[PDB]
Amino acid sequence: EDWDLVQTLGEGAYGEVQLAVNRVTEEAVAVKIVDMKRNIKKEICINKMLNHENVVKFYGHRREGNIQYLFLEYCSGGELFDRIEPDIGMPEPDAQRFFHQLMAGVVYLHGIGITHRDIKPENLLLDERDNLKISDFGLATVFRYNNRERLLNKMCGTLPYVAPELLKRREFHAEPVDVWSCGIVLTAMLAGELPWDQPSDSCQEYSDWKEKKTYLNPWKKIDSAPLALLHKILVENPSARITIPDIKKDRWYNKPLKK
Ligand SMILES: Nc1ncnc2n[nH]cc12
Repeated sequence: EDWDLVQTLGEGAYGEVQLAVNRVTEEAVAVKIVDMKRNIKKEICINKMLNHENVVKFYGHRREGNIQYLFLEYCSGGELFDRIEPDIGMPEPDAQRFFHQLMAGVVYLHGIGITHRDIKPENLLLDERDNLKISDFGLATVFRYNNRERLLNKMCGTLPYVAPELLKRREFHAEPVDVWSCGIVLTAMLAGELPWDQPSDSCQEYSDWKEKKTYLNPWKKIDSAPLALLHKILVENPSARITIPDIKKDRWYNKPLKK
């Protein structure tokens, strides 16, 4: 019934997220704190559509004044971001497990017609068993409803992760952006650096990639199998881009790596 607020979790633009601990049951939860006067509805009513074990569980919302209280899953292992050591990344079996559950979640969401629009290691939280959870549907929206897709036109996300067509086109399909950002997480995961600042013609590193100069700083660190899969994801024409069911068929993905 009453929730002690133990320590901060992430001081976001919205306000802050805090660890919260139940005085009787000792169960720990996280309370994102939206002071509307210093959008938050859609994020709430999206949260009521969600129920999966690779997505932050949503509990309820105390409506005190304008200080909206978002009662969400505690992820005690924090951010996939803090398990990528710079310029090296992590062990290739650890990458695969995390990319498996990224795919479990994106499939699950895409299944119900919602797109996250901001997949990046900062938005993948890990529980006590390092089990990955997709977090913060603040920029997430409906793109399929009554089994009719709606095209996106609003630009958003985080540049280095964002898909090329979110910058050259006026309308674009929600799922291939999501296919593109998860591959930038694959690449972070395996190299420990991001390939380019933004997927642009004006950007040297993305020009190289499209020219297939794969003897250059992040790709050289990536094994031929996962790099074969990244050549399929980070395709510039989102119509030829590998779709999630094809990702599920790929050689690397189905390779036995971890006990
Ligand atoms: N930043 C955060 N740290 C831990 N658990 C969380 N859940 N939702 C956001 C979180």
